Amino acid sequence: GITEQCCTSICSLYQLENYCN
Amino acid sequence: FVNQHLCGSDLVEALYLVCGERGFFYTKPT
Repeated sequence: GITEQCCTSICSLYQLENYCN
Repeated sequence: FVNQHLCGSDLVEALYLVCGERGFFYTKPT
């Protein structure tokens, strides 16, 4: 669910990085 | 990096610099 949260507001590369493989 | 908007194409862009040649998730919510 990153599209239903990172596309409704702004996120942070800090966390944005936890979505990698 | 003082405000990043992610969504669709831009979603992978931000996840791109973080992931790099390692592949990201970019999974759909529903």
